[PDB]
Amino acid sequence: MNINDNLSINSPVDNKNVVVVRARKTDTVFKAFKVAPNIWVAPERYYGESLSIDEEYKVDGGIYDSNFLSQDSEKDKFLQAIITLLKRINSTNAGEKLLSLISTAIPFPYGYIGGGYYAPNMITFGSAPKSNKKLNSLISSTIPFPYAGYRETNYLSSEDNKSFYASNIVIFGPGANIVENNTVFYKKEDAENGMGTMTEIWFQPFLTYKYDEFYIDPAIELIKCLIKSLYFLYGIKPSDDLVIPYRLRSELENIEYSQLNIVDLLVSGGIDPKFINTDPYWFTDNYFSNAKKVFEDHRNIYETQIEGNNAIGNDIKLRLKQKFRININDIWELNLNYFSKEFSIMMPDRFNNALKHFYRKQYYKIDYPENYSINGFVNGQINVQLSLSDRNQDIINKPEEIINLLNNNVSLMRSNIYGDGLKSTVDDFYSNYKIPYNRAYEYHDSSLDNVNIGVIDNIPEIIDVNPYKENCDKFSPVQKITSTREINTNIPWPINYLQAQNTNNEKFSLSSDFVEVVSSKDKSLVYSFLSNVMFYLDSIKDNSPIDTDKKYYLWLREIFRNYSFDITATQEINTDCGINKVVTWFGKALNILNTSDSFVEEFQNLGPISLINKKENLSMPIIEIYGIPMLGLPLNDLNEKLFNIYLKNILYFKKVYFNFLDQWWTEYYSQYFDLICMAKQSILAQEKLIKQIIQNKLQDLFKADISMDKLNLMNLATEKTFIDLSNESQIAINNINDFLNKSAICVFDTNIYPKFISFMEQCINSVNSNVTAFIQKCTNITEDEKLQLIKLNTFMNIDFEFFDIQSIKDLITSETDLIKEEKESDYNLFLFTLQEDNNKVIEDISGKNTLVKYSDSISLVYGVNGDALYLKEPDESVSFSNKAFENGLTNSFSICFWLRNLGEIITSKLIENKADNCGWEIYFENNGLVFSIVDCNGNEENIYLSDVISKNWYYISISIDRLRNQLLIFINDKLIANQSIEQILNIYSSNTISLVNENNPIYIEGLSILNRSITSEEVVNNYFSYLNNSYIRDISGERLEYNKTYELYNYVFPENSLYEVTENNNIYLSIKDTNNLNIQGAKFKLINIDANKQYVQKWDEGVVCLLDEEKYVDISSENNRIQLVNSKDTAKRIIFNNDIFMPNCLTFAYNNKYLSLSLRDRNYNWMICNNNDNIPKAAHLWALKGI
Amino acid sequence: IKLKKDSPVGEILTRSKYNQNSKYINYRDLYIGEKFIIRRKSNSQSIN
Repeated sequence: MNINDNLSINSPVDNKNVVVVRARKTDTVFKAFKVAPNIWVAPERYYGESLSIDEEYKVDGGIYDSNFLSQDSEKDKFLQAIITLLKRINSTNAGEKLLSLISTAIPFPYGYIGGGYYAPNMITFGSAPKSNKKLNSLISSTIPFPYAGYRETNYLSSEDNKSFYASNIVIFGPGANIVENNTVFYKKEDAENGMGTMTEIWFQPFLTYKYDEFYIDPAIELIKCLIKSLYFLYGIKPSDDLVIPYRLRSELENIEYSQLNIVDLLVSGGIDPKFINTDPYWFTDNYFSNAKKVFEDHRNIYETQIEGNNAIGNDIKLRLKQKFRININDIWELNLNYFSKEFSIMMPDRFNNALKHFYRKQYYKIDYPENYSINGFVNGQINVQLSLSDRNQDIINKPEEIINLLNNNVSLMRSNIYGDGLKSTVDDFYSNYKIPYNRAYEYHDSSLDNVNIGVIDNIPEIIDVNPYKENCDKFSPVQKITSTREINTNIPWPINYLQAQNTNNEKFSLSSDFVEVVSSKDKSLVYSFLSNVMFYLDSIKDNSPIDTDKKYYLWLREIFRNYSFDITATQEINTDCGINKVVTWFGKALNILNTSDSFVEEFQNLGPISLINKKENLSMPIIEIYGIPMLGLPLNDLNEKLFNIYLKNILYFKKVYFNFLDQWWTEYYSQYFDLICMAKQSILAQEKLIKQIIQNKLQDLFKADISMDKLNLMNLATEKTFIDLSNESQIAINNINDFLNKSAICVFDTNIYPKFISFMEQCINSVNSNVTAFIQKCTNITEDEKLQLIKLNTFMNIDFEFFDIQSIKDLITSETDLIKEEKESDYNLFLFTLQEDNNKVIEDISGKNTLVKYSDSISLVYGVNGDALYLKEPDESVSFSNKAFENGLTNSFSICFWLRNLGEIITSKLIENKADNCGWEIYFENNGLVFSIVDCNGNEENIYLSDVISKNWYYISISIDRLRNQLLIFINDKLIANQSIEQILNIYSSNTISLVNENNPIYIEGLSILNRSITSEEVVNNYFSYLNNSYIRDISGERLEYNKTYELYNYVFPENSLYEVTENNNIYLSIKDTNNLNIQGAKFKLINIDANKQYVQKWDEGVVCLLDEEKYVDISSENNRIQLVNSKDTAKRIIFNNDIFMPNCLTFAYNNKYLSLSLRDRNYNWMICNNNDNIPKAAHLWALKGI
Repeated sequence: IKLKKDSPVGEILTRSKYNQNSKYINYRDLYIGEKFIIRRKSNSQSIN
């Protein structure tokens, strides 16, 4: 497949790629551009729907405008947009496969004019001229008379009704409603009877909307439209009456359901299909059987008749082959989830067909060669800068319900609740649906595999089209009127509180009294649950007006801290399904259990069921458990039959369980999702109010005696604080998401499962009674055998117990959640170095793509765990650039790396982020490090971290937490500094962290910058796990290597080096006495069996060699000490190991007996192979120092 | 993986499954493919 990108609205009509065809059999014509085999684009609006609809017929949430796509410039932009979307889809393998299948899935052609797909007639032409002896009348050529006479139905007819162009898909523009993608068939009868039909798509590529924290890629909408069109192309279209219960309309006062067609469920993806496409199937209709049978019939018709016909073209014969290569289950098991996973596109995952009721959409304009591209949205799906469309003011709003909060009969507040827009049924589907027994009683990501891109591309295009006279029927637009009820209530609804949290003024004030807020004549009070922020604002009320920059910085920091403390308030309680972090303010916003006391107290005393306002919606499905059919049989045959009946009944029980799960999802989880959406709206409203308050304060402070540069500092700090507030709001949003998801799972566990257990116990009683009656009616078996058989075929409770909390947690997590989890990183910079082969690479692998600039003089060594930067050449520099490195007034971060200085003691800069005055830095000084942080007000904090000497590894971890006004500094696994930085203010600095050497060879490893603060436990865990790499180290922290001069130290005496002692004609080594400290220590080497090995490792056998006669270690079995011999063969092969919590120390073992230091003995301490416990366990740890 | 008859490169083959007599039980065979062994490099550790 190759999209024709060389077309434009100004291209001439050449009757091959640009045509002017007639719309169905009406009086209107339209231009069409072929962009792929049997794929066309019509850049104008749709013709069936009138562009000027009556106001009484406009649908809710639809932008109606009868001027879109009227000028040639807009038409060309639309054409280029469709080309770009098609090319983006074609880039991925799955998209290419889908496009190839669309192109090759022509509707099944009809037979000959007389009926049939077998061989045609014959005709003889061209009699040879008469010869001198022979008449030659029969010397002619025989040709098939109606060659390629199969009358295809997929064609567009020209304006003269004389030229016909084969086509499967026509991509029009939007109809009357601008934001409404639609997929309409050409002929209903040919679309529902397995033949196939042409498809037309209304697409709007210029307007998108934002969901959660991302924008919807229009490519996924086009993919959904194409998948739905595949249903029409194959002719597998169920009747419009085949619907499923989608959502329970909890906002209404009556028990009503909103239902969705099975096609939309099967195409839209998300989580809803997971509750119907279950193994075994609980929902089955005759539609699937009929579709499979008709598809098999058509495949047989092709294989036996339309395949061997040598008088039809390979333009059809070979596309029909490829179309019938795949199965129907491939189409049915093809939804948006697969394309979302293969494209890494985040999409709405719960009730995506009813998003109109849950929240109001804001539309963003897309300029295609500015924002979209061949690779999708520019700068990802989240960080793309899209301007809000000016058409948002034209969105027609027709509420389904109007809630009037009557006071005492004056309306205080009037709120609107919108509808899903689907078909509403008042009859309970579950109570009138019977789970089949003899149907779908079997079966206890890979669907587009039978599609070959090359084979499809090798098919010649259809040139000659034999028309079928009646291939279109008509177009009748669906005009509907939306009704609106009014409900008067005295108790406020959550929507009333949500509306009250919104104001249009710019001089408001927060208030905790909802009644006062709604009864305020001045409309200057706005409801808010931020008790901390309100308390702080009341505390600072009637004080000195803010005029200085320090005062404003303090005010902003306090506001941010109070907001973060308020929106992230949770309490951990113990619920039946584990531990739940209940959101404390959830009672105030969205008034629920807001009677008195605390929300958590009422939530604990009550259940999770009390959160939703429509409980007890279950209904027992119609159960048809047929009894066992009484012909005589032997023991084995009867046992096999009863086993089969047992398995069938177990599968039926699982089907009923799945039906109850779907009931829970439709009736119960919908309300919890509604609560999640309202809570998200509340969080966003409070964030907007806080941001507006901050903006008001900043703009009122712009009329003050503050220099311009300080004002730009204020603006940058306020932008950074806005980003931080957004981060805190996201934290609160996912907190409430987890809380309410766990609440819904708990409500299923503790409110629906017991009812299912009761119902199935009642049913199992009857099932067992029938089984016993059948087994007693038979008389071809013994009595003991009959008793054993009846005891074997029994149904205990455990038979129909299928609850699995992990199987429901993993069932309501979508591919979007997995994408968010994979893309969630807590690192602003995670440096990674890879030597490769003669090509070193240093880059950030945190996913934030920091710009790393380094000189070629740097090297890569193996420092601790992996490669590490080595700066030996003087005056070197490595720069890391990222916007988030600019810091600001309120943002927590942490630096974490490994450092090794090979120098010897002047102050040399090591790490800098100082923009002129403000910033932070780390630099050597004296015999240690210094961490200095300075703000843009003169306040300084210089901390001297001592005991940092050269030729030693150090794990530096500095954390700045501005929610606690805390500065923590850890060296290795020990907290060194714990300071308060409440006096530190805005530290806005450059966007480049610089690492220098300043005439000092340094090893730097694993330089990392996080976007949060770290705890002591996490620092200790990271330090101890980083060193757990099966390498034995020396006292310097570097890797221990064989064949190197080493000095020996004991852990108990970290300064005495073992020295040789001669006594009784025997040479040992021992601790130096206190009176002899100038004696030089002994020189050691480690020898391994294989000389190729250079570095020591855990569990390594070796020999210690002492450096004139080349002594070797031996163990004397007289005093159980050690001694030195002059024979390598007489040495002892000892095992080297180390303890995880003592990294730079190692142990020597000899048949599971560590070598340690003995007790004092006339000013001596020999190494001995201990077996007694009177020697401390820390005395067998040794250290080797590079000498 | 299975060793190719001609090329010195292991080819990738789809695992078998269980379709003998029962539809209630499904799995894939694991004892298929080439039998791999692991041997030491330098014989420097303890023999025990």
